[PDB]
Amino acid sequence: EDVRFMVSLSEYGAILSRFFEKIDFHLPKPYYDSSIEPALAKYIEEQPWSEDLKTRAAKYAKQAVGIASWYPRASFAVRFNCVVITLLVIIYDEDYLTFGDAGTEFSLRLVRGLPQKAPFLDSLAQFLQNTDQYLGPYGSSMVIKTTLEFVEGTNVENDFSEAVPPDALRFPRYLRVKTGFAETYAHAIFPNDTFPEHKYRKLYLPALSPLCDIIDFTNDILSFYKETIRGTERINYICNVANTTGSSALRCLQETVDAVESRVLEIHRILAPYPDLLAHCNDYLAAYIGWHIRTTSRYFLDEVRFMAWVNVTELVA
Amino acid sequence: EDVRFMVSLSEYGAILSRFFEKIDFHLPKPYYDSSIEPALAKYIEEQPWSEDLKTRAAKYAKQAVGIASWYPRASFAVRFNCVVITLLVIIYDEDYLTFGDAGTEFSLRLVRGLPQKAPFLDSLAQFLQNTDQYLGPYGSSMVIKTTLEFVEGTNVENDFSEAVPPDALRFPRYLRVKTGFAETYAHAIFPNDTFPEHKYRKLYLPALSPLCDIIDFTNDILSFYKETIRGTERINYICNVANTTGSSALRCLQETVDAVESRVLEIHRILAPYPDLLAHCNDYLAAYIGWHIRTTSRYFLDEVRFMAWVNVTELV
Amino acid sequence: EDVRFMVSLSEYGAILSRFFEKIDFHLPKPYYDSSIEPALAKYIEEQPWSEDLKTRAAKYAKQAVGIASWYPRASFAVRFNCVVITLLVIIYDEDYLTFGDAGTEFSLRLVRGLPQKAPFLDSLAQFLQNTDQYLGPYGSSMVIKTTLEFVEGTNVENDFSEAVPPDALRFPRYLRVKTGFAETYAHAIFPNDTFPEHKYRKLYLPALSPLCDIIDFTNDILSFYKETIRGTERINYICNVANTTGSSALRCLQETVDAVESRVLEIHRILAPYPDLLAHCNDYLAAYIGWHIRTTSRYFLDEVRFMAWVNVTELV
Amino acid sequence: EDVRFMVSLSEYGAILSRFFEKIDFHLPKPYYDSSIEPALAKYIEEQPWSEDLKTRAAKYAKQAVGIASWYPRASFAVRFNCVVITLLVIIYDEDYLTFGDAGTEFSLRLVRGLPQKAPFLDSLAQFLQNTDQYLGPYGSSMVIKTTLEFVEGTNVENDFSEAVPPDALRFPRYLRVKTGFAETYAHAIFPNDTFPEHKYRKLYLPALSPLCDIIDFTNDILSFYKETIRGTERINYICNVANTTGSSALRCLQETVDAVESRVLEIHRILAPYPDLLAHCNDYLAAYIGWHIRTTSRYFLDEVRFMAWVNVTELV
Ligand SMILES: [Mg+2]
Ligand SMILES: [Mg+2]
Ligand SMILES: [Mg+2]
Ligand SMILES: [Mg+2]
Ligand SMILES: [Mg+2]
Ligand SMILES: [Mg+2]
Ligand SMILES: [Mg+2]
Ligand SMILES: [Mg+2]
Ligand SMILES: [Mg+2]
Ligand SMILES: [Mg+2]
Ligand SMILES: [Mg+2]
Ligand SMILES: [Mg+2]
Repeated sequence: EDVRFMVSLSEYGAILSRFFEKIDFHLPKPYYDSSIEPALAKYIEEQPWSEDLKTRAAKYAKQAVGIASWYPRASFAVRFNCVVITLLVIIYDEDYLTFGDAGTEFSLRLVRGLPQKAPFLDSLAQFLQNTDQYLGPYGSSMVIKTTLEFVEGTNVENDFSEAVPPDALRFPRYLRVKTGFAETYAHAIFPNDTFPEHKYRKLYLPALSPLCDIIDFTNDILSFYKETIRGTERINYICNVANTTGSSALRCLQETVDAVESRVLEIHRILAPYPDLLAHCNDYLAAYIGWHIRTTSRYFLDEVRFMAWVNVTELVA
Repeated sequence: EDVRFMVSLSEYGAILSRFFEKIDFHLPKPYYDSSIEPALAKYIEEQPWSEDLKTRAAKYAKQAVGIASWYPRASFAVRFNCVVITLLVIIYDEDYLTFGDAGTEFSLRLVRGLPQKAPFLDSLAQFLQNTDQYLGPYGSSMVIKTTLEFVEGTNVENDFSEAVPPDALRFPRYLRVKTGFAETYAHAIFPNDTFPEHKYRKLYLPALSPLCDIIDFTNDILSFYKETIRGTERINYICNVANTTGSSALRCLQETVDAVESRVLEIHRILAPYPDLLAHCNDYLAAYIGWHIRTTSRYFLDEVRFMAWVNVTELV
Repeated sequence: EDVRFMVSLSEYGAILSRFFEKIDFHLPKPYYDSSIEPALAKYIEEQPWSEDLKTRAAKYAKQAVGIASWYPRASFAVRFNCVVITLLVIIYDEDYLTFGDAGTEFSLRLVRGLPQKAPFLDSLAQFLQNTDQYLGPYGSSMVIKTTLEFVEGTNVENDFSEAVPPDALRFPRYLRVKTGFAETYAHAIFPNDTFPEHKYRKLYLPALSPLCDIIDFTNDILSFYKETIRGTERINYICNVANTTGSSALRCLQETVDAVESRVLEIHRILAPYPDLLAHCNDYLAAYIGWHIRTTSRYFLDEVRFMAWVNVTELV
Repeated sequence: EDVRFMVSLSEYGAILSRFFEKIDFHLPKPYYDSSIEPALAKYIEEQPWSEDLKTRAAKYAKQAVGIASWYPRASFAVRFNCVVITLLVIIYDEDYLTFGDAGTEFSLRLVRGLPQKAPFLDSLAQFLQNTDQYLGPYGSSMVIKTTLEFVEGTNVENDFSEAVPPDALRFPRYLRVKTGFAETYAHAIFPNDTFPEHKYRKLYLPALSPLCDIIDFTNDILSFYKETIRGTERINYICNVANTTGSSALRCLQETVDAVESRVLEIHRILAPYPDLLAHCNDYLAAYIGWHIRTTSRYFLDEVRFMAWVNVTELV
């Protein structure tokens, strides 16, 4: 424990409270697709995984099925593929160690057309090979490269413990880009069936970078509780920025909240003349925040109890 | 044309002079390896390409051979593979139009273990498969992802021609990350044989983002002449930053000079306690600037007059 | 009451016997899927419906789950989607009254993208939006149009009491087309996964009209006991044909039986060269008859005494 | 060409002669409202369509303006809305290929609230969402479902060419129901402002079935020349009935003529006690036949010049 890291429940809750109204977050209404859960169950059934891998897989799939809420106006292919790749990613940012060295040569075996060192890796590679079901060419390439980046980032995510982060460096953002896997979902925000890349890609591409900034910086705002205060992840993006800039993690959370603010501002600017484009990501962002809050089984935001400052729905002298 | 986009030869030379003196650029002594050029000629013969693709390949190989200079202290594997991927990437950034719809389905075809839509893409993918010859797993993966990004970025480079950059956006850096291909050479800076990822990856990785910034931004400083003043590229990083921030192109050029300045400062900061790594990338950056100056064929820096540093040993 | 309309249990049982012997109806074996019932239970659980509609939905779900047997060769998506739309349609054909007037402005709110005046209609519209899970584009269009027809027909089903159906007209078939909802189940016999429209639309489309005639007429035949003999529905297709053609109800029943006979024959003719398509609707029709019989909850066929046939009877 | 399909001009003229005298058709007096054509021109100006989609729109609107004659005693809302939907329907029935695959996902996008794949499709969706200007709830639902049927029918219509209407089947009527789009005009025969559904629907709904029969079959009779004799369409309803029953198209024309005869007689029967409705649909039928004759730019019914006997005129 070091004082330049820890943030109290009251302070973290206050940062969340300001962050929500800074972007005017209203919790979106519940979303229930009856097809997603049995479809993903059938998917897990079809895979040639070992036991304790499917047993854990169902446990993680209960979380994964909520990703379909992120794309309410998208076709079934978009939502189900997003849920499937969400399940595959959750199996990694949780259980990447149960495969050992298998992930280190995923990039080599993927380009060489060879079966992977682990079965789950072959499942992931086959999803990368079928990305064209719901995406365009550029989107498929980005999903492949973002999966490569995510696998290698999670492999080397923990290598910088003992405050390896030297000091003056831009490296926390580089590491967070590698570990984020944000671009995969950023491209599914504008699916190729609703918005074909042919016309709409030049419209939504200038907004993609702030979209991925928003995506990455929110598993760093909303999961900062689950991994740093409640856990021990001292290598997450907030802790890296703190270890390199000297600032406390509390200050870094305020910085990141204001960052998501500014990114949202410029997102509204870019997609303003294209109301349906903007509406798609406006649905996506609220569903993202919602799924982060509701999934207490992974992010534990319910345990954050602090003081209130009752507004009494009034302000009288 | 528009006067807002034009930077005179005087101005561009002044920017090059102050850029070189800000980072203390001594023009390095020339690098010669007798093995690189015949090896690359052998490679082009070995490639089952069409004619006029083997011929322009020789024309580009003249430019591509010199990149072994960027990695002096590295094995023949590092320098030769760098030269090979350079010939491939030069061919693409010049003549990606010649392949039609071949490049757009490269990515998926690569992950499915399929033959490519064009033979040149097959050669590129085969380079991606033998990056382990001189790199570790992390480096190989980064090369693969940066190659995918470069192919798609060059394909979608000129889509934004019709003053598409809306206005308030981080997009220019996002596009330059794709078109820049920087991470490949950045990983080649610290080879797996000399500094294996087993002990040195945690040492050099926190310096890759500034190194990629330096690499991306220098072909935007030194190649700004070949593509914007002499040429017509209005969709490069400088033009996009100017098109989105409203600033003049000259302003953004001096901004990027200061950017590479600060990145070099933090590179020296990061790699101070490991002198061998710092020397490796210092060699790389000096040779990179040198290669841009020498290659008047591609960058035309003989037509602009500018200053470097000298220490009363030009007589050597 | 009226003597022209009453059909004795002897008469109705005899008509059922001859109807099943005309089309060679073996009583099908039971179909069990463990997944369908709790899945529909969870579906009802997550609905934003009220109580006394969730409880009524639970009561109807026992009847609704049987529709999965109509598609025994189909994937789970087809079967369960059919079960859910069946649950909604069963809710409506009985308790359409309990939603006031929300059905009258259902179509406008659906096309306008407005949330419905009732939440049950919201669930129904969401099913209309996710028809793509198991159907092509033509099938989805047909399901939407058929749902609109069914809702408006059920809302105007009983507007023609007091023997409104005037004298001489083709109206009964038109109204039974509206209230039949048959096209939704017809397009589910050949789903998009097993027989994509891509190749099979031109093969099974000329067979939908007789299939929908069978579906429409067999509720009228096998529920005529539950709605007219044991009940009071005097505006169903049989009673309308009676009130308009002057023939007795007992006449119209066997007219309809001969009609389904002639439809089944031409269904066999059209689908002869495609044994896969043929077997699918063979299974559908057998299970449809079986569900009508076994659902004594709503059709009460256990009270009449009629005859199928079998030869190897013991089985299991 | 095949002998089973071609009708000689004398034969077709005789068929049309007997058809006209069977239904007692006196060509109605010319109709004109100065408001309509400039209003539709303003509407086409309002549309966000491309050029040559607006250049063709002016050409088709000249055909489409005459539809206001079909509803003389109706308000301007009914007449102008029918004219607008007629213009959209003509545009799609002629140039559905020009929109690519936009129509195939018209229904889903319509119920998901998403914008259409073509601007014209969004214009059509707006008409569907505002059908309540001149109709009741049932009429709006019928128009929406009939438009979905029309779009998918026009898509899949020619998919049954090359003689694949198998052999034994009810399919030609099933396809002509979808391609006909007849219900949209049939409901406008009894508009909601003059005859609200609040009272009159139980009076006129039994007459809708033969009215749609009349619309489909009358167009099939009067357009048979322009599409099968003069043109090339071998997938219209007449050719389909011929290809399934084995009859000649010459035969099927007379079959359909007598069918229209019967439907007209039963229409006169249904609306006998309600003369207000009977006069309205009489107006519609006269105007519909007349408009088929007048619009020689589309149906070319002036070109049927054929020998005929000469009678004598009495009352001397
Ligand atoms: Mg983690
Ligand atoms: Mg991670
Ligand atoms: Mg995290
Ligand atoms: Mg270039
Ligand atoms: Mg480039
Ligand atoms: Mg350049
Ligand atoms: Mg009923
Ligand atoms: Mg009903
Ligand atoms: Mg019934
Ligand atoms: Mg047509
Ligand atoms: Mg036509
Ligand atoms: Mg016609």
